[PDB]
Amino acid sequence: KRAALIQNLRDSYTETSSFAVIEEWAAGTLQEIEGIAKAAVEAHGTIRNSTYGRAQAEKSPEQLLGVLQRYQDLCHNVYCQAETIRTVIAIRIPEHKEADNLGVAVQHAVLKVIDELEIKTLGSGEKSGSGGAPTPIGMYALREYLSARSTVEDKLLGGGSQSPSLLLELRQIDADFMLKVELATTHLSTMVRAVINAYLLNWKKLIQPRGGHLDVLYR
Amino acid sequence: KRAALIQNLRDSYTETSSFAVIEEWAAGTLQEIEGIAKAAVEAHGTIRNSTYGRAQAEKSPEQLLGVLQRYQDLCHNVYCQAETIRTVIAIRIPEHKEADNLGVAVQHAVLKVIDELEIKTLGSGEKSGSGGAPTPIGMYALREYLSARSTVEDKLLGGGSQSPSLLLELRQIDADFMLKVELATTHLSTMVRAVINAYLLNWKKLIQPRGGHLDVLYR
Amino acid sequence: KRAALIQNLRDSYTETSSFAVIEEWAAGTLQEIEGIAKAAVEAHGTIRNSTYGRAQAEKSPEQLLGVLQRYQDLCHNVYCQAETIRTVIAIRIPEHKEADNLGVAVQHAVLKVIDELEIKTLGSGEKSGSGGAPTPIGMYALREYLSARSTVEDKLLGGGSQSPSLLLELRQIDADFMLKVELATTHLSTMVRAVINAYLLNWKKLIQPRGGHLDVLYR
Amino acid sequence: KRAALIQNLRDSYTETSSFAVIEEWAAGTLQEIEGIAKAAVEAHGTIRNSTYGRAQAEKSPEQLLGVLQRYQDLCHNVYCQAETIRTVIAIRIPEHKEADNLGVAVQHAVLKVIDELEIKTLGSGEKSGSGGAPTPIGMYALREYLSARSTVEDKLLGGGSQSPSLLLELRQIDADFMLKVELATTHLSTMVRAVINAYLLNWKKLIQPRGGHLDVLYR
Amino acid sequence: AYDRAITVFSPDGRLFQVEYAREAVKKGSTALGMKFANGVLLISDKKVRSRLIEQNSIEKIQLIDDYVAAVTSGLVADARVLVDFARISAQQEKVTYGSLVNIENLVKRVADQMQQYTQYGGVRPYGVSLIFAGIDQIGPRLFDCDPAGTINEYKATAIGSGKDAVVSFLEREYKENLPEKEAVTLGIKALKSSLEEGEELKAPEIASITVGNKYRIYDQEEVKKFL
Amino acid sequence: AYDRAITVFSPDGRLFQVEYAREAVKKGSTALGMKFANGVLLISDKKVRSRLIEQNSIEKIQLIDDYVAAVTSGLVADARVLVDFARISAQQEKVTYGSLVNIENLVKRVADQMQQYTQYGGVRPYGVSLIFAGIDQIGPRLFDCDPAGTINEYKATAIGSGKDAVVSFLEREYKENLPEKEAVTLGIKALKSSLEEGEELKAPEIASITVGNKYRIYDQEEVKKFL
Amino acid sequence: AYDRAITVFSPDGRLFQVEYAREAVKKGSTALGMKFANGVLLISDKKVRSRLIEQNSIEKIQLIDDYVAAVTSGLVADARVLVDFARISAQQEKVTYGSLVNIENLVKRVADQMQQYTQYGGVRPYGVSLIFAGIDQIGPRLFDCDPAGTINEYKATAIGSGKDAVVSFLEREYKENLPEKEAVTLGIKALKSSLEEGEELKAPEIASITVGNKYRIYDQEEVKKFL
Amino acid sequence: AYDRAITVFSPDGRLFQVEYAREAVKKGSTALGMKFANGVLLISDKKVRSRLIEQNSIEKIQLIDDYVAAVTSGLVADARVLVDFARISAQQEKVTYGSLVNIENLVKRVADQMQQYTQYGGVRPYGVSLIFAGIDQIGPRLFDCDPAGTINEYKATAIGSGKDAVVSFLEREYKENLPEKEAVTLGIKALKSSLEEGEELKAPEIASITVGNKYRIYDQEEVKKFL
Amino acid sequence: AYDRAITVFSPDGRLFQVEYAREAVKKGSTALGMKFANGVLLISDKKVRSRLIEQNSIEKIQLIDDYVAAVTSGLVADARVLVDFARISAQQEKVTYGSLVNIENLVKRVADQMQQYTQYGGVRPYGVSLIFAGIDQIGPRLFDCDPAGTINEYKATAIGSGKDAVVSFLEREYKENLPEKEAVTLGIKALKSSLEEGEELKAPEIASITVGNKYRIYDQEEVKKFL
Repeated sequence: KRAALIQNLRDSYTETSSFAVIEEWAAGTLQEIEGIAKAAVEAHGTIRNSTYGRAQAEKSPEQLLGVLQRYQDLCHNVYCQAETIRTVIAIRIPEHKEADNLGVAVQHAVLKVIDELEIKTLGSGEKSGSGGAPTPIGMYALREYLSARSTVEDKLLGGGSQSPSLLLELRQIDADFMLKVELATTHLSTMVRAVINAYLLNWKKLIQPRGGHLDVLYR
Repeated sequence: KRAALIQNLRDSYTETSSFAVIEEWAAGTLQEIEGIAKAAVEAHGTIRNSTYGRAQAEKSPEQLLGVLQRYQDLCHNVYCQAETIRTVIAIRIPEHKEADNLGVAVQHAVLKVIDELEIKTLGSGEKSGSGGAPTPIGMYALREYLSARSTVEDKLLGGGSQSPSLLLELRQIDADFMLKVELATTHLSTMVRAVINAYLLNWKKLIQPRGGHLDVLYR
Repeated sequence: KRAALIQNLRDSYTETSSFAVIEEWAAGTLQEIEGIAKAAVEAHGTIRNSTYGRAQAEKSPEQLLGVLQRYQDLCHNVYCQAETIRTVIAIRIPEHKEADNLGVAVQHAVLKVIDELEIKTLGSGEKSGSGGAPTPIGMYALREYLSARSTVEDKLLGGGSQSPSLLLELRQIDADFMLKVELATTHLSTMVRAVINAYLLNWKKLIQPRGGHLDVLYR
Repeated sequence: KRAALIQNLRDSYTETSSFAVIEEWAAGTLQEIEGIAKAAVEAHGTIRNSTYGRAQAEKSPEQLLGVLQRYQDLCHNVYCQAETIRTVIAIRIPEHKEADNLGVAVQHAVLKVIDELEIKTLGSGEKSGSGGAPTPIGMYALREYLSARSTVEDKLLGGGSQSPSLLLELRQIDADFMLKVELATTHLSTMVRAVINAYLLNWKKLIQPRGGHLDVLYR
Repeated sequence: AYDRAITVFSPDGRLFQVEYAREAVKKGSTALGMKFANGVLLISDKKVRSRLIEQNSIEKIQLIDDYVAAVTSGLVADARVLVDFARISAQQEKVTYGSLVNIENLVKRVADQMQQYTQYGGVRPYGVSLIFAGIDQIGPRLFDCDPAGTINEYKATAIGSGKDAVVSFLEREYKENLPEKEAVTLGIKALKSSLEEGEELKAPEIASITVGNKYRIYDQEEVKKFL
Repeated sequence: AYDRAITVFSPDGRLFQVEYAREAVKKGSTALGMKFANGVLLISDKKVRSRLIEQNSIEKIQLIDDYVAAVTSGLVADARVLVDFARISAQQEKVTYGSLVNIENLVKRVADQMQQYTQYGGVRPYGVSLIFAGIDQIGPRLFDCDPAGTINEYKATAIGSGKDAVVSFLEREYKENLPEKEAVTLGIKALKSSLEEGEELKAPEIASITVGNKYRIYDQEEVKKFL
Repeated sequence: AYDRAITVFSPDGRLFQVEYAREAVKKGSTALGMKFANGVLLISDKKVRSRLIEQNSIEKIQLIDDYVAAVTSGLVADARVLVDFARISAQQEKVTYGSLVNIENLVKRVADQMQQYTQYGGVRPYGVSLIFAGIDQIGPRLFDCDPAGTINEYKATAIGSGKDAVVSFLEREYKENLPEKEAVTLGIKALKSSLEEGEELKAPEIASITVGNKYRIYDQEEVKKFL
Repeated sequence: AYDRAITVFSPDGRLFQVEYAREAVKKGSTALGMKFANGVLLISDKKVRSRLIEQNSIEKIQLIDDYVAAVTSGLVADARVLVDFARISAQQEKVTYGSLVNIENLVKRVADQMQQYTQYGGVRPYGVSLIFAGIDQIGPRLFDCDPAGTINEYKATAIGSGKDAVVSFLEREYKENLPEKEAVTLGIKALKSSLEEGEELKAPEIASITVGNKYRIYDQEEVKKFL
Repeated sequence: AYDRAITVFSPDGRLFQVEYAREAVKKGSTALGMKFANGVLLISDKKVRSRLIEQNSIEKIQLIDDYVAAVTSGLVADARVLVDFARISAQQEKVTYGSLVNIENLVKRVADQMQQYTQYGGVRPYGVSLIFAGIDQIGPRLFDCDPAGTINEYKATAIGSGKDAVVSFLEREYKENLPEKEAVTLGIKALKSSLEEGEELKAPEIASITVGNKYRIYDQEEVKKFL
């Protein structure tokens, strides 16, 4: 029976699951974002107070690898927790009608905001194809780091190259990608708090997209 | 005769076929997505608790190949089962009229949702051309894995390269593509449950796009 | 005389020609699509139950070449038969007016659907430029197969390369392109049956875009 | 005097010039398209019943060169003849007004259709940038043929390469570009007959975009 | 973008809203009639419905007098309002002239009423066509009044979904002054040749007048003869 | 884009706004009635509501006379305004003719009133259907009046959300001239077979007349018998 | 974007809705007339239709008096309403002045009526042009009244789909004071030269008056002479 | 796109504009009432406002007679216009029948007035619900009149923002024929259980009648007892 | 987006719809007039049309009295309705005051009539300008009334498509109190200098009054002198 399957979906992913995700975001996710931001702050200055040579092209900076990996695991957790709220809202989108879509538009708006969250949580290289906002790094932070660094390390190690701007470009890879991490954590703080606001003001229309007491009017 | 051919299409792909697809999605597909997600969870940590060398660039990780192949076969099955519902709805799109399109708009909306499902089930590399949501991997998961891995394996094996960021980039290929698999399974869970909701609430207007009792009004 | 040339077009490409195309689609084209789909099913498993070496990079798989060539000839025939219906509808688009376009909109809708058919029947590589649905292979199936395979065969034959992921990438080229063939045949089945529905419900407004008995009203 | 220059344009490119172009399209252009289509049919099978080696990478197929050159000269003639009708319509676009644009919209519609004709008559490589219909080859047929063939001939001649998929890719260049020629001739037949329909139904509003007998109403 | 108001013409000069009321007529069931040697008849197709329905109130043919009668096709609500207006106008004509002298301006009353609503905004037309038929001081009459109001005197017509096929038949088969029975069977063949394949003609209501006589409606078993 | 005004037809020739009022009727609870051997009854489903509600004012069945009664389905506001107009028109008919001679043009007053609002802009139709039933000079009557105004004399019908299922049942089970009790139990079975699975038929209001008698409403325990 | 209301001008200052009613006239069949030596005539093309149609009611020419007559082209509904208003207006002029003294303000009444609807919103114009012709106290008259209302006294004109070609012919061929027969044959040649190639002129209705005489309509065999 | 006019239904058949007036009622403060052993009362919540306001003119309860009274919720402007119309209709009923005989068609006057504005374009409905209560020739009465006009006789109800919670309480707690004091305290508990957490019930106005007596409003210190 | 209604101003504060009626005037042919030593004249250009047209009814100059006359430019329908209103208002002024005492409030009647339609929605203005001229108790008068209604007394003006060029000529050439003939020839030169190159001035209608005399229109051969 069809109503049994619909009820089987909705009892499985319910409002307390979505609000538990919102509680976890409102406390723990935000301080973890802030901790990774402060780690990026400290690592950026650790790179900044240094002058490099061939020896820094011979070993990868494990501290920077750890900061990138922490930000990557954070983005994975935030994406999956956002997909939880996406499923909770999307399994309560009602029958398609040409009217009565007041609370349906609330659902589409909140899903649009969560779309923005996860489109700036999912990863991307410099695509050079979009005219909108370039996405702060996302999932492929350590991937893009090691690729862009390994190109310069190949050019420096080989005889090697004699360009000093290549060596300072390696230095700028290090400092610039930590800078991108802290930019990304600031914007993710903004976006997560926006989504928390949107859910906590709209949850009634998110769960009940339309209220029916038609037996008062239609008898 | 034309009505014979229309009836031949509709009796061939009918509502019980589409709802059998919806039943298979509501039970088996979802637990298979979850099983591949847990396998990606375990394989990601198996990669994570390791440090690589030249020997890991000499043999392909058959466990990761199996996880990618399971996700690929899942995406193939979900695509074909979605195309079943697409055909069931699309062979019942009525005569094109400028009015009376209330249930026709329901059909276009549900086909639009199934479009989203299969556009994020079909595969794509990093296209770097779109401003919308970058598609989680899709059909070409094992293809993109082996291509991006074989480039780094060529660079590491050859004399070989001396870049340690290239070796850790190989490690990040392994961990990052399992991470992309588990991201993709979470989003496919969300999208499949959204399509199940849409069909189970809209099936009446999907099969009968307009109801006609005009002989009550027009005699 | 102008009416002579218009009548010369319409008597040449008429409704019985378009409906003969629809009859050929409703019987023979669909079972040929299904036969190529089952051949892709069998060839995919024939690839799947195998482990490759250097010897499989020395000879092209003539069975897979035959499956790709059958799908290519099918797409050519479906494109030309669709262009027949396109010409039949397009030589009956009436004088451009700002009103009376009820049946004209039916013609534009059916031409739009046939546009979708032939835009997913015509071929394309992975363009990485569009945000819409990536087109299943089309006309250039055997071309894209032999190009993407010949790149890996050059890399494997030359001394040759030592990447095992390159060898499994060749294997994945074989299995993945047969998989793309069977995906494409399923979607072409869906699209062909949609166009058959659209013609068989709309043919009256496709041939007569407007009916004129104005002498009843205007005398 | 200005009216003298306008009359000098319109007497130079007039309706009998445009209708002479339409007569030439209605007879000779269509049978020339069909003849090049049948030549592509025969050359495609001539390629198909063959197996290639190094010797076929040492001489260009002059028959295929002739078929491509015939299609190219046809596209040049069809483009220039379409530009004739474009000029005939465009030198009769009246004074820009916010109303009275009934026949002006007819002119914009017919110019839009001729735009479609010449945008699928003008040439293009595989651009991989558009989401619309990929253009069948156009003017650069022999150019794209010789470029894509000369790349594979360089790879085969040099020592030479040992990839058999490269040799069959050369074979597929030959068969596939003749196939593209016959696809393109079928679509050009459709488009030319659509433009012939559009002109022969709309020529009165194309030449007189508005009729003025205002002295009956305004005296 | 012009077929939204009753009061707007088009680049050709067409009133689409009136034409869509005429399309609303086309969804009603076929009804025909013709005059013959001293009198006129009417035939009306009825696809037989719910046996719960009292058959007295599904008759498309209606008596507007003992000496004028009509049949409708289109919207059933507007249809009944129209046959009411025809009855009331027959009574007003009969009280101002002592008798319904000529059927023609009964149908003029109905026609002007139906025409007026094809001209003023804030009102929609009637989606009904009517076929009047009777005997007057002149003799057998037969009109049709369409949604725009246009009336025309015929010797045979139909209305409804079959109308083109029935008038196509009568256009090549009808011969005037048939004795009543032969006329009826010709009209039955006319009604038969308007259905689609597989459809069997059920029992249609048929009624007639002769000069100097009143109305009568053939009951179902006198109808059953000509099946 | 045409279903916004009451006065605009469609490319098929449809009045969608009238059909949407007919859809507004469909959301009301099922109510049926039929005539039998000397008289007519009415049955009306009521899903039992708040015990704070005085039961005198949730009766879908309403007495428009001692000898005419009706039942509604649709908008409750328009429903009550309509049963008021039925009562007032019954009194006007009774004062101009000495008695309610025929039920038919009481329902014509109601029908013309409901029809008029399906034609003029700046007015919406009534989203209510009404089933009239009573005894006149002729005998047992049974009508239904829909939002467009269309009236039809039946031997059995329903209105409301069940209407198709109930008329489907009665279409294959109803036999005329049942003695009152047997008729009522047939109508109860009709009302039963329109609910969805799991729903238990609660107590419905039912009322009847016989020829020469007045109205009576079966009280809840005479109703309770046929459960 | 301005051709949607009757009450809105354009950047040139044009009333398109009025012009589209004038385009609606252009879809009607050609009808011409001229004055001659003591009298006026009228000619009207008719592509012969269904033999089921009583020929008495397809006459585009209509007698508004024994001494005024007219012919229409355009919408048939508006056409008949207009010839009705012409008749009633002739009767009102005749009762207030004892006789239809001059045809001119019969046509002024028709003209002012047709003009008024080209000015107020919520009303559409008449899509009909009318050609009046008769004898008064002054003599032979010949007018044309268009949708906007504009009247003009002519010595010859046409209306309808041919109008430009017929007035083009008469503009270079007509000579005044022809004896009736010669005039008619000139007008027949005028009507002939407005058809398209291959079309054969069927039998057109033609009627005339002379000074001091009443109306007569040439019957089909007196018409058949000039073929 | 259909919730813009009062005169347009929807694909379900809904009048959204009427429902939005019903939503405008929902923003008013809660007011309840019930009948008991020989009489009826009314309770109305008031969140105490500016001490500059004369308390005489913030009373949601208003005397429409010595023997009918009511309470509103919604727009305060429409609320006052409505209680004015209730008073004037009470006076008209009292002058035509000598006394307010039954409270029911006072509320019918108010109900028909409020319904009429839910039907005609160019008018919006009243965004107010009213609860009438009093003693007549019959006894204790208690109605509620909503924006669409719908009236229902109850034994207990509320209106306003709490309405669902209060009718939910009374739906499982109310027992009829309580002596006045016990009834009032039950209604106070009902009003209490509709507030949100942390909100303390301030002093609400409460008034009652018994059979044969006039009105009285409990002053603030008789109210202060039941806190 | 503001030039669609007659009742909406613009960010500058302009009434475009009125200005578009003024543009509709500009499409009419040029007509001028001036006063001189004891009297006023009028000149009106006419590009000679169909010889089938009776010349009596293409005169842009029209007699509104024996002692007031005018000329129009713009829409011919509105033009004729306006000269009708001028005539009727002249008769009303003459019956209430015994004689047309002063021309000024004849033109005030016409002006207030034309102004009123530039203010109310659902009405369009008149697309005509009028030039009045005559003799009163005061003497020679000469006005122009535009679509907005604005009237101004001049000593010379034009209207129509030439108006700017003619008033430009008269603005530097006109000298008052010319004897009639010299005045006419000056006005002919004015009318000449408004045409375009290659255009030959055909025969224009010209008419005049002197103080104490009635009207006269120069016939075509007295006009032919000044060519």
